[PDB]
Amino acid sequence: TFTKEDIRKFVEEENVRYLRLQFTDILGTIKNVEVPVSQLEKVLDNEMMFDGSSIEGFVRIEESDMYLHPDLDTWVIFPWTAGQGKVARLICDVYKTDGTPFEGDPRANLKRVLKEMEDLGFTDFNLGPEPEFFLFKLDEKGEPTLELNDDGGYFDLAPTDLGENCRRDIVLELEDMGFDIEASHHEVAPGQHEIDFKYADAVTACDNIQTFKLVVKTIARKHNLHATFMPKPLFGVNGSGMHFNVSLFKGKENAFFDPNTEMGLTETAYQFTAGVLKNARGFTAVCNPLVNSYKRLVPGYEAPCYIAWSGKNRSPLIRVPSSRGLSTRIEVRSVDPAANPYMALAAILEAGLDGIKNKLKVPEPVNQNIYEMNREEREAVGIQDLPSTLYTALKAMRENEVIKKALGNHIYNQFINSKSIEWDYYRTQVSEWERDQYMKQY
Amino acid sequence: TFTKEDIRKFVEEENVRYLRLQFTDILGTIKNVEVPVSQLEKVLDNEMMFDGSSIEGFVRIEESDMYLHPDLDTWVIFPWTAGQGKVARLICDVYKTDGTPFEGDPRANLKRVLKEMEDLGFTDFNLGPEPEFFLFKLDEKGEPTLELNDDGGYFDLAPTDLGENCRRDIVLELEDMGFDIEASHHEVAPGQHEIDFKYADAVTACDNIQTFKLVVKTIARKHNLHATFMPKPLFGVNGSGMHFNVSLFKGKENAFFDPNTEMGLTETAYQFTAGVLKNARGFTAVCNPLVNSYKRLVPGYEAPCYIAWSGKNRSPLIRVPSSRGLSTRIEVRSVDPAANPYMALAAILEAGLDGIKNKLKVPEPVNQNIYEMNREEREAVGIQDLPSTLYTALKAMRENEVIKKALGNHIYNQFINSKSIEWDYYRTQVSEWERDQYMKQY
Amino acid sequence: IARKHNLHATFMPKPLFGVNGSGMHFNVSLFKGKENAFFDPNTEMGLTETAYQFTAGVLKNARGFTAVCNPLVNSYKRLVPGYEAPCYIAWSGKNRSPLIRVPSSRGLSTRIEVRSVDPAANPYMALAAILEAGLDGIKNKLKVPEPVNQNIYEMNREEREAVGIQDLPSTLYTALKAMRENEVIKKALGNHIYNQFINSKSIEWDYYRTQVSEWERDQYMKQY
Ligand SMILES: Nc1ncnc2c1ncn2[C@@H]1O[C@H](COP(=O)(O)OP(=O)(O)O)[C@@H](O)[C@H]1O
Ligand SMILES: Nc1ncnc2c1ncn2[C@@H]1O[C@H](COP(=O)(O)OP(=O)(O)O)[C@@H](O)[C@H]1O
Ligand SMILES: C[S@](=O)(CC[C@H](N)C(=O)O)=NP(=O)(O)O
Ligand SMILES: C[S@](=O)(CC[C@H](N)C(=O)O)=NP(=O)(O)O
Ligand SMILES: C[S@](=O)(CC[C@H](N)C(=O)O)=NP(=O)(O)O
Ligand SMILES: [Mg+2]
Ligand SMILES: [Mg+2]
Ligand SMILES: [Mg+2]
Ligand SMILES: [Mg+2]
Ligand SMILES: [Mg+2]
Ligand SMILES: [Mg+2]
Ligand SMILES: [Mg+2]
Ligand SMILES: [Mg+2]
Ligand SMILES: [Mg+2]
Repeated sequence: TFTKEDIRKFVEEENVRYLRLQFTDILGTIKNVEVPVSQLEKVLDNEMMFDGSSIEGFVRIEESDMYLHPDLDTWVIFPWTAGQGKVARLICDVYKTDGTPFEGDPRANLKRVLKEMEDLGFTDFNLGPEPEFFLFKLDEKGEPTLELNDDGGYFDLAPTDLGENCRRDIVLELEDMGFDIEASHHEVAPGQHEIDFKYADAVTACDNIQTFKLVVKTIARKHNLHATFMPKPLFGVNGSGMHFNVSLFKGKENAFFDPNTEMGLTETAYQFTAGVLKNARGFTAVCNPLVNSYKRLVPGYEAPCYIAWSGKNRSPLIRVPSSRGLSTRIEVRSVDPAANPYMALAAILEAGLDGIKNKLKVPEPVNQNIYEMNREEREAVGIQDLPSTLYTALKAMRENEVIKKALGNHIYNQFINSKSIEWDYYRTQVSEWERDQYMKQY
Repeated sequence: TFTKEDIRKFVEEENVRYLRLQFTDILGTIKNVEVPVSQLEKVLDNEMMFDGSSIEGFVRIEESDMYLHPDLDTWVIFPWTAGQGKVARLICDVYKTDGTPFEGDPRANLKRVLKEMEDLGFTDFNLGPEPEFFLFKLDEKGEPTLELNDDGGYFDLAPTDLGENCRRDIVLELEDMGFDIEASHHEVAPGQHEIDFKYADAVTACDNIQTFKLVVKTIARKHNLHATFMPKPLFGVNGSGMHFNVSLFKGKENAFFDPNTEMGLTETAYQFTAGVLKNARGFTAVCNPLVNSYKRLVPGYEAPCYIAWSGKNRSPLIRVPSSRGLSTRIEVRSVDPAANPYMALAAILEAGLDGIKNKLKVPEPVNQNIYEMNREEREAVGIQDLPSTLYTALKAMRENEVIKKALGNHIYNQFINSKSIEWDYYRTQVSEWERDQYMKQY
Repeated sequence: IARKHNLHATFMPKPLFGVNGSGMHFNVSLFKGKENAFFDPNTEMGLTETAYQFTAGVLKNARGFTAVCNPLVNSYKRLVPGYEAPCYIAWSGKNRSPLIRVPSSRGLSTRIEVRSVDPAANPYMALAAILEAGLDGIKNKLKVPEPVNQNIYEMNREEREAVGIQDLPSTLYTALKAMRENEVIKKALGNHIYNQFINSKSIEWDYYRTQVSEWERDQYMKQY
C-alpha cells in the first residue's frame, strides 16, 4: 500500500505533469478525466467530482454530483508519454455526496465480496485472465473494416501471421507498465490474438484487464488496425473468450492444491467447482452480456456450451489445466471479453463460496468431447445447458439468488433493466439473414 | 363438381394446348409441371408422376416415386396466355404408389379435417383471406432492391401511391380467372398493398390464396417490381399479415350469426372463438412460420401480440368486424402471408372444433388498445402472450395436442424438424446489428 | 490548435439535433475580499442568505437576460428538454435539469452555476446581465422560491404550473420581447448596447423567419 506523500514524491521524481483518474461504468468501459499536476491535492484530498447522470448504470439527473476517491496502490506512468506531456494514472472508486461508497460502482462491489471471503479464511482471490481479441484493418479515413489482418491460425508464424510486431509493441508497453507478461501468440481464428500475463489479486487482476484492453486498442490503432473484444464477430470461426483462471490462497498457500492426491486437488477446490456449476445459469448474463455473446456459445469452437467440468479438456464449461502446484487452478471458460471484469469476478467468487459455505458435493467429470454427445445422451448423465440467448440468460438471472447477492440491488437492478432494452431493440430489427433468406422465396 | 368429359370438352372448345398441374409442398410454395394437351388422359387417368425426394417435407430418396391425381373442380385458363401457347391449370393432390393419398400433402390433409367438421353438422368452412404484400423496385439486371415503389400510406391516391396500375392489372387478370374481387387499395406501410376477394370453401379459399400470390408476383414483375409476402421486411413500418376471416355454414346458414341478439353472434361461434384462443400458442408456428414472422408480432402495428378477442378492434388477436348477417365472421389476425394456407386453416379449424366439441366458455372481450396495457395490468385480467420467437413457437407446438391432430404425424413431424434447422442456422449468424452496435464499443 | 490538428472547433449551441448541445455554464460567486460571501459555515445547507437573495435575483429576471445569454436562433434548439440544458426557471442543488444548479462543493467553492448561458454569448454582456439580476435580488432582498428537487423535465405542464415554474423563452423573438419588458437588463447593458443588440438580433430573426428549411421541403413538398 502506497502513501499520499508516496505519490507526492513520485510526481516530483519523474516530473509527471498530467494525471488521469480512471473508473469503470456498468458495461466495463473505462471512463476517465485528465487533470494537470497542479491539481494533485484536490485529487488526493478526494475533492475530485463528476456527473453520474451521464454514466450508464449509475444515477439520476437530480442525484448527479459524484466524487472520485483515488486508490493510490494503482499508480503507474505511461511508457510512451514523456517530456512536456508525461502522463500518470490512478484508478478510483466512486463515492456519493454522503462520503459513503456508491452502491452501484462495480469495483467497490468486488472489494465488498472479497471481505465476505477473507471472513472465510482466505488471504487472496487470485485471477489470471485470458482476454482474446481480433485485429481488423482500418481504411483510408481511419474506420474499421471487416478485413482481418491475417488469415493465420493457432501458433502461426509470419508472414502467415502479421500481428507479430503489434503484439510485440503491445508487450513492451505492457512490460514497461508493470505487467509480468507470460506469452504472446496467434490464436485459432483468422486475425485472432492472445497475450497472457501472470495472476494477481482479485481487484488488481480486473484493474489489469481494463488496462490491458486500453493498451491493445491504442497500440492496435497506431499499427493501423482496429482491435475488437467482441465475443463472436464472425460466424464460422472461433470467437474469443476471456478465460478466468481462478484460485484461493491462504497466504502463499495454494488452497486448491493437495500435494499427495494423484489428481492434486484439495476438495475446498472441489466444493468451489460445485458452486460455480450450481449457479452457472445464474451468472451467465454478466459473463456473457451481449446478444453477440450467445453466437459464440454454440458447439464446436472450444467455447463452453453445457455446464460440466473436466481436466485437460477444452470442450467443457470448466477446465482444470494439467498444471498443479502453486499454479493449480480452475479455468472458467464461459466468460467472454465483453464482460465487466469486476462484476464477472464477484459472480464467480460468490458462486464458489456458496459452494464451500454450503459444503457442496462436486459432480463427476466428463472426460470426453461434449460436442460429440447426443442431446439425450448428455441429458442421461444430467448435464444442464447454458442459456442459449441473452433473454434466457436474463430470466435465469432473476431466478438465481446467489447472483443478486454478488451484485447487490443497484447493480443487479440496473443490469437486468438495461440489458433488457438491448434485447428489446435487438428483437425488433430485421437481419440481412431474413431478408436474404425470405424476401425472394416468399 | 366437373366430369372427365367436362374437361375433355373444355380443351377442344378453347384449344388449350398446354396443361399445368399444380400442388403445394410443406412451406406453401406452388410446385408444378407443364404437359402438352397431347398428354391429357395420362393426366386424367392419374398416371402423372414426379419425384418426392426433391420436394421439401415429402419423402426419402428410396421412396421417391409419387403420383399426381388432378382435382377437376379446379380448372381455369390463364387470361394472358393465348393462341399457339394457351395454358390451363389443374390443382392436384399427391398419391403414393399405393393408390392411397400421401399423409404428407398439406391439401389432402385439409380435406381430412373438413370431414371431421361435416361430421359435426356443418356444410362448409368458409374462409376469406387478406394477403397483404410489399412492392419493391427492380434494378437494371432484374433483381430486387430495398427501394419501395412508393412512400404512400393507407388508402392513398396517385401520385402519392404508384402501385395503382399494377394492382389494376392484377385485378383484371384475377377477375378474368374467376375471382370475385372485393376491393383494392394501398395499406398502411410504404409500398404496401391489399387486394381482398370474396370468401369460398375451405379448400378453394386456399387454392385461391396460392393462385393469388402466383398472380401478384407475375404481374408485379411485368411492371418492373418485386412483390414479397415477407411478414416484416422492414423494421419500424407495418408488416403485412394474412387475416383469416372464418365462418361455419349450415348450407346458406351463417351459423355464427344470431339474428336477434344485439351483438348478433350465436354461441357456437362463441365456442369456436374459445378453442382458437385455447390453442393459439399451439398453432402460431404454422401461421407464423419464419423467424421474420416474429419481428412483426411486436406491439404497435395492428398485428396480434397477446391472445384476446374484441369487436371493432385491430389491437387484439381476434377481431369481430362490425359486419353481421350472412357476413358475420371472426377475423384471425395472427396468420401472416408466409404461412401455408392449407395447414394454417386445418390448425385454426380443429382448434375451433375442439372448442365446440368441448363446449368451451368464451373469455371476456378486451375493448381497449391492448398495446397501451401495462404488462402487469394485462397479466391481471390473465391474457396470455403469443410466442415471441420461432423457437418458443416450436416448443409451444410440441406441447399442444390439438395441433398434432390437425396436421398428423408426417406433417407435424416434418415441420418441427425442418423449422428447427432454420432456427439453428439463424441462431448462429452474426447480424449487422451486433457488429454495428458492438464491434467499435467493445 | 484544432485547425493545426486538421480539425474544426465550434462553440455553436447545438450544431446537431438529437445529441447534447454545448453550453457555457457560468459558475459565479460573490466575495468580500478573500472570503466567499456565498458560504455560511455554520448552517447545514452551506449557503448564506446573500447567496439566496442573489439567486432569487437571477431567477426573477431570467426571462429578461435570456436573449443575451442565448443570442443565436440556434441557441433555442439547445433549450429543448432532455439534454442537461435548462428550459424551466428553477434551482436545485445536486441536480442538472434546472436553470440554476448549486454544486455539492462548499467552502471557498460555494457558487451558483447558471446553466442557461451558451458559449455563443458575449461573456462581458452575459456576466453584466447576471450580475445585475443578482444585484437586484440583493438590494431588494427578495426571498428565493423553494428548490425543485426532481428531474424537472418529467414534470407535466399541470405539475409545473402548480408549483409556479415559468418556462424560459422558447424562441429568439420571444426572448427579445421578454428582454424589452425586463427593465433590469436595460440598466445592465446601457442604452447603446441594449439598442444595438435588439436591432442586430431582430433582423437576424427576420432573415430566419423567412427562410425555407429543407425540413419543410422534406415534409410538405411531396405531401401537399
Ligand atoms: N494458481 C493460479 N491462480 C490463478 N491463475 C493462475 C494460477 N496459475 C496460473 N494462473 C493463470 O493462468 C493463466 C494461463 O493462461 P494460459 O497460459 O493461456 O492457459 P491455457 O493456454 O492452458 O488456457 C495466466 O494468466 C495465469 O495468471
Ligand atoms: N361470413 C364470412 N365468412 C368468411 N369470410 C367472410 C365472411 N364475410 C366476409 N368475409 C371475408 O372477409 C374479407 C373482408 O376483408 P376486408 O374487407 O379486408 O376486411 P377489413 O378490412 O375490415 O379487415 C373478405 O375476404 C371476405 O371473403
Ligand atoms: C485454443 S483456446 O483454448 C480457444 C478459446 C475459445 N475461442 C473461447 O471462446 O474461449 N483457448 P486458450 O488456449 O487461450 O486457453
Ligand atoms: C389496417 S390493417 O387493419 C393492418 C394489417 C397489419 N399490417 C397486419 O400485420 O395484420 N389490416 P386490414 O384493414 O387489412 O384488416
Ligand atoms: C453533463 S453536463 O453537465 C452537460 C451540459 C450541456 N453541455 C449543456 O449545457 O447543454 N455539463 P458539466 O458536467 O460539464 O457541467
Ligand atoms: Mg443515464
Ligand atoms: Mg516508450
Ligand atoms: Mg492461452
Ligand atoms: Mg484458456
Ligand atoms: Mg428432400
Ligand atoms: Mg388477356
Ligand atoms: Mg382489408
Ligand atoms: Mg383484416
Ligand atoms: Mg457544469
